[PDB]
Amino acid sequence: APWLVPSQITTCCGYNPGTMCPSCMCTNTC
Ligand SMILES: *[C@H]1O[C@H](CO[C@H]2O[C@H](CO)[C@@H](O[C@@H]3O[C@@H](CO)[C@@H](O)[C@@H](O)[C@@H]3O)[C@H](O)[C@H]2NC(C)=O)[C@H](O)[C@H](O[C@@H]2O[C@H](CO)[C@H](O)[C@H](O)[C@H]2O[C@@H]2O[C@@H](CO)[C@@H](O)[C@@H](O)[C@@H]2O)[C@H]1NC(C)=O
Repeated sequence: APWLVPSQITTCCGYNPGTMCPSCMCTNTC
């Protein structure tokens, strides 16, 4: 089943593609 993946968008730390999060909130690296 073909999934429509997002574009060059970031996920919120690996969550849904509609949610975005910076690295500082994901791996605390900032
Ligand atoms: C963005 O791209 C998503 C899939 O992208 C992958 O493939 C493309 C090209 O094959 C890669 O590069 C993308 O395209 C190039 C040139 O066209 C550049 O613009 C890059 O910046 C761009 O990222 C891309 O990197 C690949 N991704 C990965 C992870 O490898 C989708 O096609 C996305 O489309 C949206 O998807 C969501 C759910 O995933 C919904 O289905 C949206 O409805 C859908 O787009 C909607 O329609 C669009 C055109 O009709 C547009 O109006 C959009 O705003 C709507 O939300 C796609 N999104 C956009 C904005 O292009």
